[PDB]
Amino acid sequence: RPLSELVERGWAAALEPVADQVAHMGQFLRAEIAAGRRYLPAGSNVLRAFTFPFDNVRVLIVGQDPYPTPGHAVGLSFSVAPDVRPWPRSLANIFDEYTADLGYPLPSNGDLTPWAQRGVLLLNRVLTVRPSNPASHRGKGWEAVTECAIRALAARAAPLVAILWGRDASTLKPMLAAGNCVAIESPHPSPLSASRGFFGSRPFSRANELLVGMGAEPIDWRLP
Ligand SMILES: O=c1[nH]cc(F)c(=O)[nH]1
Ligand SMILES: [Cl-]
Repeated sequence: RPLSELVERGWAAALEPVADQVAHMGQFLRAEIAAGRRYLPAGSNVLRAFTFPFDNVRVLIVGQDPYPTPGHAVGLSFSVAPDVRPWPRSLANIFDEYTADLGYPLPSNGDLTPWAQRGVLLLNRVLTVRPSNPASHRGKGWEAVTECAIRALAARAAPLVAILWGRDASTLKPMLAAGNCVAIESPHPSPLSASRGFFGSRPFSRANELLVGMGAEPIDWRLP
C-alpha cells in the first residue's frame, strides 16, 4: 500500500524515504499473527500519530514503546480511550505533573486526542509491542521509521520542541540538532522511573516558554 493510504499526506511525503521499511513492518506484524503472537495497538492505530498533520506539529513527545496491556494502547503515545479506568500508571503520573505544572484540574479522562489536534505529536520510538511483554518489538525495525519521522520534523526548521521521556533521549537528541529545534529530556513517567526525575520536570510550561521564545504560539494543554 502507498503510505498515502495509511497516513496524512504531509506525513506520507515525509516518510516516503522509509516506505519500504514501513511495508517490511507490516509483513513482520502479519508474520507475528500467523505464528500466534499478537501485537498492540490495533493495526489501524499503529501509525495513528501520523494521521494528524505533519505541517502542524509544534511539540513532539517521544516515549519508548506502547502500553503492553490489551485495551490500553491507541496509537497516540500514553493516551487511552475515554472510557478506560484505571488510567495506566505512566498516564496517571503524567497527569499529576500536568496539574503540578499548570494548575489545571485533573483531566476527565485519559484521552489525549485534544493535544494531537493542537500540534502535539504523541510518538514512541517503537510503534508496536506484544501483549504483556514490555518493549518486545525493540530492534525489529521501527527505529528507522521513527528516526526518519523525527529528522523530517527537524528539517522543517519551524519552531519545534521535543520532550524526550526515558532511555532514548541521548539517541534522539542528535536527530533534533537543527535550527528552531530544542529537545528537553527527563526520566520516563513509568511506575519505577517517574520518581527519579519525571516529577518536577515541568515539561508543559517549559515547552510553551521555548515556543514563545522562538516566536511560535504556545500549546493550549487544557484537557476537558
Ligand atoms: O513509553 C511509553 N510508555 C507507555 C505508553 F503508553 C507509551 O505510549 N509509551
Ligand atoms: Cl504504564
